[PDB]
Amino acid sequence: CVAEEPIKKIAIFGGTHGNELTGVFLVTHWLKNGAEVHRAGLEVKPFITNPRAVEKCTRYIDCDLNRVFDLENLSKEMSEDLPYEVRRAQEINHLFGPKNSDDAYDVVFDLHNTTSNMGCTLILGDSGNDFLIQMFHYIKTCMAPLPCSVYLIEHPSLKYATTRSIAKYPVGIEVGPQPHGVLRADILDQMRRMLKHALDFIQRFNEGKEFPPCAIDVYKIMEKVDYPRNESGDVAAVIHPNLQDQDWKPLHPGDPVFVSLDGKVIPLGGDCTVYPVFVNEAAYYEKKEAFAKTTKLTLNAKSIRST
Amino acid sequence: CVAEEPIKKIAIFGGTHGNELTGVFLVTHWLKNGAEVHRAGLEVKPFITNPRAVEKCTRYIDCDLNRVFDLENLSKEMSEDLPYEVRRAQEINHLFGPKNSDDAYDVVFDLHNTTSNMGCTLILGDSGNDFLIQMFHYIKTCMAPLPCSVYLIEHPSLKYATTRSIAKYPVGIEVGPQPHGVLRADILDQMRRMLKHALDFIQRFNEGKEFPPCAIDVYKIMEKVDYPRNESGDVAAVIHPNLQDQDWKPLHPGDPVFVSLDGKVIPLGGDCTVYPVFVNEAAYYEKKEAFAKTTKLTLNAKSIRST
Ligand SMILES: [Zn+2]
Ligand SMILES: [Zn+2]
Repeated sequence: CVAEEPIKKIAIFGGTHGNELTGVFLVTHWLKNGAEVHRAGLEVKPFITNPRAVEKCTRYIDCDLNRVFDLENLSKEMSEDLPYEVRRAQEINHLFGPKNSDDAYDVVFDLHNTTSNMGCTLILGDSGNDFLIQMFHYIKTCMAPLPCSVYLIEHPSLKYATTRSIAKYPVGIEVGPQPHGVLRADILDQMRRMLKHALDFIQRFNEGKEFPPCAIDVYKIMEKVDYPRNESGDVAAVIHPNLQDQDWKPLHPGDPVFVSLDGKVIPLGGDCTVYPVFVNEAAYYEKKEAFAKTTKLTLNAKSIRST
Repeated sequence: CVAEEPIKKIAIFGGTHGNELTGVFLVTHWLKNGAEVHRAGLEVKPFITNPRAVEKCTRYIDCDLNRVFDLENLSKEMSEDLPYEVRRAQEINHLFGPKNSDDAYDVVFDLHNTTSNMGCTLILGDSGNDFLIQMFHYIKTCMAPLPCSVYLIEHPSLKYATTRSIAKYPVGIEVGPQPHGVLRADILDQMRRMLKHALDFIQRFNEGKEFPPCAIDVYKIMEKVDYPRNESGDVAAVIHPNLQDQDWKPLHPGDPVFVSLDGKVIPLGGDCTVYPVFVNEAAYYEKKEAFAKTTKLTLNAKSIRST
């Protein structure tokens, strides 16, 4: 049985990538009128993390703002050649951190959007975080039967740099599919419902509605699969129709994954059935990720309550 | 019967806006693999219009390339603060026109994607052009039962400064819905089919194939409808879920148009029926067009044959 102190400070970040509109829209709204994210006891703080990128409806200025929160860049000396995102990340790590410190904000919900058919999705940066497993189980249960998938991205060899990683309790709230630079009312309503059930969880966990022991089904990142590309640099094939929009559904070695304009079909291969996520995401053409391979498993969580 | 000169010089323009991926890809494939678009007798030339914007996977560097082909811009002298696209437009013309001259390319197709869900769309610039009306009827027949609607432009403004306006016969090919910065396999297959048939029509037409009179449905643009925008110029409401993804689907004076985050409704009302196009396009919020209203009508073409 775990026992944690009451959560006090909550920051909801929108606009880390200025062209993923949903997060922008809500933070704009809430800042204006904060009744929707008001909860007694909490100091839920909505905040925009890239006005410049949002103001021009673009993803980033110099570099991805979600890749520079590694202490390495946070403790970098200030200059003029300094990337904008860095000049902004250092300010963020100062206002809502410092990263890994008793002063660090308690919870940061960083809102994102994807062009892939992923549906309601939650991101966990630690399979050993019982508080977050309980929050996620609570969200899935409350939103049922509307799915709210959990993407587990943990292995410390690739988990250590994000805007929300300064949070004593970080949470990624992905929401797609949605073309970047577009606002779909349906996606806005879903992102809001996810946040509605999460912020409620925090006030309840406080009120003493101690939670029973339980686990959740999650998708654990295995590895990213790039696009086969010509000796040149540009891709030489396109996501197979049968795979298109099929995030989360098991893939088998012989199932078609890519197809060239000539019509050749490239199957999955390998010897194991995997689950595809972030299939055909626009922002990832440059990161070299046609989709990410993950493994499906269970994560138990000890019963929890507030001190 | 309407006589006609045997079409010869045809161009295929992909990449006017740098992030509309289908064209960027098909024209790149057709420049090396030309057979698909090869029609014995034609000099069919595929061409990438904005390579610098394509290299950055961005709509445009300085200003919209598809809006600077008006006479003033084509003969404009260069100046330090003049948008790059104006200079690129003179080059495109120096190679495929001169616009408005006997030396103008005969048929130039300009490929475009839309984040809107309007299916296959052919853009017609001359409501009295029997040659194009015939080509469009031919394509529609070859694509049936897939929908293939026609967007007709009457106002000179929104058509005389277009990239396709340099040729003798301009043709706009539009395929959605597809988030920019993404390549879907089904969309690639679609646009390429509409084209295969557009080229077959041209070769046959030249080979003397006499085409009898015909008629097609068309949707003529009436006026743009911008998103409601609070004083500060920000978006006050978004496309209603009942209007979202429902392009070409006739609206009525009651069907809700926008929806704010507080749940407000702003139906069309007005004074008649309309056919909402470019409902929630990504490269339009700037233009202040949440969607554009059109009127429905049929165009009849007389019989035609090459001379
Ligand atoms: Zn993102
Ligand atoms: Zn366009």
